[PDB]
Amino acid sequence: MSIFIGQLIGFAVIAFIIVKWVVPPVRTLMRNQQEAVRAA
Amino acid sequence: PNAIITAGALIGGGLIMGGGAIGAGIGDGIAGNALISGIARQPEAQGRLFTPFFITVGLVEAAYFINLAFMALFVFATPGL
Amino acid sequence: PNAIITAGALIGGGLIMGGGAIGAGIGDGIAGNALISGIARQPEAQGRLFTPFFITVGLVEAAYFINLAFMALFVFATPGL
Amino acid sequence: PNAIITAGALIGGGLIMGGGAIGAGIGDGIAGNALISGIARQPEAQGRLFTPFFITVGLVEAAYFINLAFMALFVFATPGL
Amino acid sequence: PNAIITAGALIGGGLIMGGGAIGAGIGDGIAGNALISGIARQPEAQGRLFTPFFITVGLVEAAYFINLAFMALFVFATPGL
Amino acid sequence: PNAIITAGALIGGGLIMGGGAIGAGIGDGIAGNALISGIARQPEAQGRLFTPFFITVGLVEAAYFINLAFMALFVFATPGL
Amino acid sequence: PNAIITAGALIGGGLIMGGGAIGAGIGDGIAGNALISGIARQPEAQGRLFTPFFITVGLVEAAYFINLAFMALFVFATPGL
Amino acid sequence: PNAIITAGALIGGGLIMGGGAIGAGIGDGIAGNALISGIARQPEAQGRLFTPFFITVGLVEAAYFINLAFMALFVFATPGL
Amino acid sequence: PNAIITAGALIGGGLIMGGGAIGAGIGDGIAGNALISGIARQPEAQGRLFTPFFITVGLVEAAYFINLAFMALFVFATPGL
Amino acid sequence: PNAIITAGALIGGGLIMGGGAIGAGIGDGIAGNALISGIARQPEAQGRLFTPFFITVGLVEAAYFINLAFMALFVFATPGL
Amino acid sequence: TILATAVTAVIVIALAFYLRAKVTSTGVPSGVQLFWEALTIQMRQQIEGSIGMKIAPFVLPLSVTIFVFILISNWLAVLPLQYLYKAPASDINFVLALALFVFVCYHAAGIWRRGIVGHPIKVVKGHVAFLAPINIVEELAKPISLALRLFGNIFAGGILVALIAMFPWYIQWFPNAVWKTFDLFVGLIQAFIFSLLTILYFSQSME
Amino acid sequence: FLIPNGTFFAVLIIFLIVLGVISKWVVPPISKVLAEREAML
Ligand SMILES: COc1nc2ccc(Br)cc2cc1[C@@H](c1ccccc1)[C@@](O)(CCN(C)C)c1cccc2ccccc12
Ligand SMILES: COc1nc2ccc(Br)cc2cc1[C@@H](c1ccccc1)[C@@](O)(CCN(C)C)c1cccc2ccccc12
Ligand SMILES: COc1nc2ccc(Br)cc2cc1[C@@H](c1ccccc1)[C@@](O)(CCN(C)C)c1cccc2ccccc12
Ligand SMILES: COc1nc2ccc(Br)cc2cc1[C@@H](c1ccccc1)[C@@](O)(CCN(C)C)c1cccc2ccccc12
Ligand SMILES: COc1nc2ccc(Br)cc2cc1[C@@H](c1ccccc1)[C@@](O)(CCN(C)C)c1cccc2ccccc12
Ligand SMILES: COc1nc2ccc(Br)cc2cc1[C@@H](c1ccccc1)[C@@](O)(CCN(C)C)c1cccc2ccccc12
Ligand SMILES: COc1nc2ccc(Br)cc2cc1[C@@H](c1ccccc1)[C@@](O)(CCN(C)C)c1cccc2ccccc12
Repeated sequence: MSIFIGQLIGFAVIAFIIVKWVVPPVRTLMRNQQEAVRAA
Repeated sequence: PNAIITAGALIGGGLIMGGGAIGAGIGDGIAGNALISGIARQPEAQGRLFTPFFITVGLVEAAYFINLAFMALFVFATPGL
Repeated sequence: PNAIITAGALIGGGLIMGGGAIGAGIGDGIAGNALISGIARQPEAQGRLFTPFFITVGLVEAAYFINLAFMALFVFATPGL
Repeated sequence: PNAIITAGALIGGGLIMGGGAIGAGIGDGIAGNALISGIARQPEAQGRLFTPFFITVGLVEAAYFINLAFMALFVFATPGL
Repeated sequence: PNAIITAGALIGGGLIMGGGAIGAGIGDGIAGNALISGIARQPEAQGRLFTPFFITVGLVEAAYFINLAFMALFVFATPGL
Repeated sequence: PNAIITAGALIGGGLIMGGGAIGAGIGDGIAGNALISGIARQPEAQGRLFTPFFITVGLVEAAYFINLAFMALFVFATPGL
Repeated sequence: PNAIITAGALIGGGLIMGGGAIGAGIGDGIAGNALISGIARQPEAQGRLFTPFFITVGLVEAAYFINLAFMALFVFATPGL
Repeated sequence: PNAIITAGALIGGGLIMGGGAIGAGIGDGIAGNALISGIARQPEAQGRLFTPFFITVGLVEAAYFINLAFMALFVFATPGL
Repeated sequence: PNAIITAGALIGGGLIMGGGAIGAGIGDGIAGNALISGIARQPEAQGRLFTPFFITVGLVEAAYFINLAFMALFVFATPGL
Repeated sequence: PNAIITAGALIGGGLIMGGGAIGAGIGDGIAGNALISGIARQPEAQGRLFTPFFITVGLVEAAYFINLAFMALFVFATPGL
Repeated sequence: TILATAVTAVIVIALAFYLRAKVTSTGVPSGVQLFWEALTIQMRQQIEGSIGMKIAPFVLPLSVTIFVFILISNWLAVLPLQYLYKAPASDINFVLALALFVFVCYHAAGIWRRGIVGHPIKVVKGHVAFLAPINIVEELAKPISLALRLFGNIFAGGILVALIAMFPWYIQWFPNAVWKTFDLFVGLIQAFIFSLLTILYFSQSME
Repeated sequence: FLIPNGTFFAVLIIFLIVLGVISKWVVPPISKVLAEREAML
């Protein structure tokens, strides 16, 4: 049980980090490609 | 008894991981040096250098982690016991 | 008895941390050499060069953290025994 | 008894594989330095620089996996026994 | 008895400090080299390069301190007893 | 018993091959770099450089095989057993 | 008896002074190379360029002294004797 | 008895050839690097640059053979048997 | 008996000079490399370049002789004997 | 008996000569590299460069030969015997 | 283990299903279109750079399936199933099947190109005849290098996630978080490495 | 842990299943799409 408690805490931490730092640039690049397709 | 063999196995696996560590660290550094230097010479080259970079970093790591796959084999699965 | 395996474990963990520290220091240093020279060459590239630098440092420090983990394994968990 | 021989075989094999990882990593990295720097300083060369690189990496891997090969012989067959 | 463990423990602590010091000296030098060459190429560049440098040093020296801690654990706390 | 003489041998041989691997691994690289960079800078010279290269490796490899040879001598033939 | 402890302690202390001396020599050399080259390329620099040097040397040589101290601790005040 | 001395002899003889092969391989590779990077500039350099290279390779290899000789002296007709 | 401590002492002392000679050779080689490169790229600066090199080597050798002295302490006047 | 110390002595002499040979080979190589590189450029310079190179080697081998000498002390006179 | 891989096959298959549903060449692409297209176009620019799409087009599907397969495997290894899931590459069987199939495919394509009587000798003699006996080890190295690497790294994680679990939970959350954070990156990089070296081995196998 | 079993053929079969799925479903429509984007450009 205990290692699961720590695991879920850690998974929340990693999801937090990706959501805050990694997701914005990824989605912005995806949106840039999306709009560049929107040109045609 | 088996204890002698196991002490030897820990020592051997330690040599494996230590050499792999030296190799992988120094190699990843030598590669990152060329990468940083190219990006300093051409700030726009970043999108281009990732290809030759990870070709290197992998072929470098292709030692360390391989050693690691054998390290466990010595420590956790002692041959010839 | 177990004492011998423990002694082998201390020695092996020492070799692991030794190789780890050699690799980590020399690699972070080579990367820093590239960064220092590039920031000496392009005062403005600082923000772009911090990226490949943290990537290289991340790889080498991953090697060192894996080595530290297997050191804790040898010394405290002492496989076999 | 033959336990000592087994411990020695593991230790020597570990030395083999560790030195192999050191050399292979550092060599692949030094080669990647030339590759990355050439691809940074001229991208049209990406087609040709891949030729000597794997000519050299091959010479380096063809050391690693040879050492590893003998390492297996050390650990699984134990030549002297 | 504990005697063998303690002998191995001293040997391991020494291997740790040794690898650590190799890494630390060579890395601090590789950083000072970029710093010196840059400060030669640009006298007024000091106030920039010290930032990447104390960064690089901070990594390399950290590899030392951690080792210096664990050496104590090996030698002045003797795990496994 | 006489087993000890073999044990050190399997250790000793590793020091011949493993360190040899280092000389093989880095040298094949440091040379290829000078090759690769040439192919980057002076593309027409791809033929000329191959001779200064094959001699360099020709020497470096000359060590490795020799070590390999004596490796077998330690492991299979076991002097003074 | 404790004799084995003193033997291990001398081995460890030798490893500490050894790694320390490797780091010291090679790092002071990598620094002095930047110094010689920087006083060739910019002969007036001698005044400012000594300061960064005294920094990197300060970090390398210190790693030696902290090493040379702990050797003295290993051998003359053997932990756990 | 003689067995222990013989094992020590093979181990020392492994160390000696290993260090020798390391020095020889890396030095020969560095000399080859200088030669290859020089012959890259102007072809007419060949017959000229061969003179220093065979000097460097002459000294570097001059270490290996000498070490190799001492290697035999350890393993064949070992001191103190 | 005293045999074990003398053996450990000799082994440690050899490690001391091995590491010392690695440091000294590679360090003074790098120093001489900078000196040669500078006296090539700037012969007018010859008399300048000799001032730092004797300083640089002075530190490198300063470490090695210090090591040899401690070697005499380990081998002849073994601590703990 | 003195057999134990003799094994330690052979191993220690091997360490002395190994580190010495690593240093000598890599140092002669790094010096010859500067020589070959400063003779590829401006060959009329060569007569200057022989003065510092033979100085640098003079130091490198000054470390090596004396190492060999201390080896002869460990192996043929075995301090503590 | 087979179930740990079946989950990844079904995710990748459902993604191909979603693409088959969504694709639009006129309109604005959804996420799945952009991910698929970026991977395909990267590998296509790579193969175009060395062999040319017209000589060896059959490598693109293999490369992309390898990349998605191992990438999804490693990323799924991150999800907090710790307490059944373990990365499949942790088992030699998976990495062996993958590397061995890559090996047999590109070698059989070389044979198909030059012929069964022609390709082996040309591969042995390789780039420089003086290296003929090394090329064999360079050849025999090609598959093994692929396998023991992808194993060695992901296995290195499978153990470590367990070793960290040795901690108490409060200490545990920090190393596990850092490790998985950088393990996403390391798995992605090893996938890119596997695919790119597969492409390069195909290329040099043709010439 | 380096001794294979029948797990091997199972992973080879599932990997080839995914490969067929991809080669038929994914690659063709995306190549057609790349061509049509190069046209509309
Ligand atoms: C910069 O910090 C990092 N960056 C990483 C980047 C990538 C990866 Br994959 C792992 C990284 C891990 C870390 C630390 C860390 C964070 C969490 C847990 C364990 C370790 C670290 O390992 C860094 C030391 N470095 C220089 C060797 C560490 C180890 C031991 C004691 C420390 C004391 C103080 C500070 C750091 C300490
Ligand atoms: C071509 O390379 C060489 N050049 C040399 C130059 C001088 C001298 Br005197 C010896 C040389 C020997 C070789 C090889 C060779 C090829 C064929 C036969 C014998 C030797 C090699 O040594 C490769 C080592 N490399 C990769 C670090 C080797 C040794 C042993 C077993 C091998 C098995 C497979 C492949 C290579 C094998
Ligand atoms: C620059 O120094 C550092 N940088 C770091 C960078 C990152 C991290 Br995370 C930890 C760092 C820690 C330090 C010192 C320190 C400062 C305060 C307390 C404890 C340790 C150090 O450990 C460094 C030794 N170096 C120079 C080989 C030290 C220990 C003992 C005696 C010293 C005597 C003199 C100088 C440094 C001394
Ligand atoms: C380059 O050749 C040399 N240059 C020297 C230069 C200076 C001095 Br002082 C001694 C030198 C000695 C030699 C060779 C030699 C050849 C024949 C007889 C005696 C000595 C060598 O010892 C070199 C080993 N290298 C490659 C690590 C050798 C020994 C054994 C087998 C070899 C097989 C192939 C090639 C060289 C072989
Ligand atoms: C120039 O040499 C030095 N520079 C130093 C620099 C700093 C310091 Br702090 C100590 C230094 C010490 C010396 C010599 C010395 C010895 C005894 C007394 C005084 C000076 C030396 O120990 C150096 C050997 N080197 C290669 C390690 C030596 C010993 C034996 C034979 C030699 C033969 C020839 C030359 C030097 C010889
Ligand atoms: C430059 O020298 C230093 N720089 C340091 C830098 C940082 C720190 Br924190 C400690 C430093 C300490 C010193 C010396 C020292 C020793 C005792 C007391 C005071 C200073 C030194 O320990 C350095 C050895 N080097 C040269 C390998 C030394 C010891 C023995 C003999 C020497 C002979 C000659 C020169 C130095 C000698
Ligand atoms: C180049 O020769 C030197 N230059 C020096 C320069 C400075 C100093 Br302070 C000491 C130097 C010492 C020497 C030789 C020497 C000269 C005289 C007597 C004893 C030893 C040497 O020790 C060097 C070995 N090298 C090449 C790895 C040697 C020993 C044994 C056999 C050799 C065979 C061939 C060549 C050198 C041989």
